[PDB]
Amino acid sequence: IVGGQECKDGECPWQALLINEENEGFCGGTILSEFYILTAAHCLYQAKRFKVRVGDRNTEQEEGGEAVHEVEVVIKHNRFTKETYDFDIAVLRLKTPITFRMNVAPACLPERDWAESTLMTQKTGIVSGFGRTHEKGRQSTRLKMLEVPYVDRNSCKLSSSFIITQNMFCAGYDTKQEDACQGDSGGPHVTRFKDTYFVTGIVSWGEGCARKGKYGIYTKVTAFLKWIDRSMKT
Amino acid sequence: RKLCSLDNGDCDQFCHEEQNSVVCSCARGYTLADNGKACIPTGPYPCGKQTL
Ligand SMILES: CC(C)N1CCC(NC(=O)c2cc3ccccc3n2CC(=O)Nc2ccc(Cl)cc2)CC1
Ligand SMILES: [Ca+2]
Repeated sequence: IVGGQECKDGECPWQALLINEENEGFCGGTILSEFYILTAAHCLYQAKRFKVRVGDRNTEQEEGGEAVHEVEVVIKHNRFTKETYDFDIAVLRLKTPITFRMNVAPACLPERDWAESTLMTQKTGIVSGFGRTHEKGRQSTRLKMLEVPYVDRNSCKLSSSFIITQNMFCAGYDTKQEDACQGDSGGPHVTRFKDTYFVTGIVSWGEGCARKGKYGIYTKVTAFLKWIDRSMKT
Repeated sequence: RKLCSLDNGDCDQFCHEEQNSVVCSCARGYTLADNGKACIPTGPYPCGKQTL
């Protein structure tokens, strides 16, 4: 997260952290239910074996509300491709359920049609993670959140040197040095509506971080809702 | 702006137009309130809420 503010006690309970064998956070996650985590498809290649930590805001000082969970099942969208990063989405089934508490709560899943004409038509969404605070910088030890505006679909594509498929959408700023970054991938992108937060995107990728004329690219969650329910059902 | 196009059909959450009439519904963990508009959390820690 380049810029933004740190998630204050309670502000980002649906955040989830994917850690490797060395307890180093390498990707983000979104709590969907006591058993299911949502994350970027490409994050699965970042480490051979990983667990999921929840209820953490400071990676170096136990807030006593943290909790590690072993991943039991990994459901990667079969159409994912490291070539264009299309279908960058995957669900995780946890061996043990999540015990909701102060900084551990699920983010709601909306209905496609409503989400598209109301949530995605809002002015801004929220993105958060333990990612880098600068492009060449290092991982953050403090959980962060950034308010990123929705970027017009046209401008979006015109600014991307890479292709922007129908499963992605731009967000962030044209020049303002605020944007998600490495480590935030697979992280949450939620839109707020009447004091209720709805999942609306997965942190996917981007050309650099906060680079002028470049936006942040998120997986269009409303395009995999039917797929996300099937995966959870079984 | 008509129906759901107008202030979300006054729904707390999901709003869908069915026969020139509004119809509200809530995400898993909520139940439609009496007014068929608001959404009441079913148990503790309902989805989409900051534990502030
Ligand atoms: C196949 C093609 C599409 N390709 C996919 C991978 C993508 N690379 C990155 O993505 C990327 C790698 C990387 C490593 C260190 C620092 C930043 C990095 N970014 C940038 C980064 O991670 N930035 C960033 C910003 C906003 C959001 Cl939402 C998510 C990520 C480059 C394009
Ligand atoms: Ca901690």
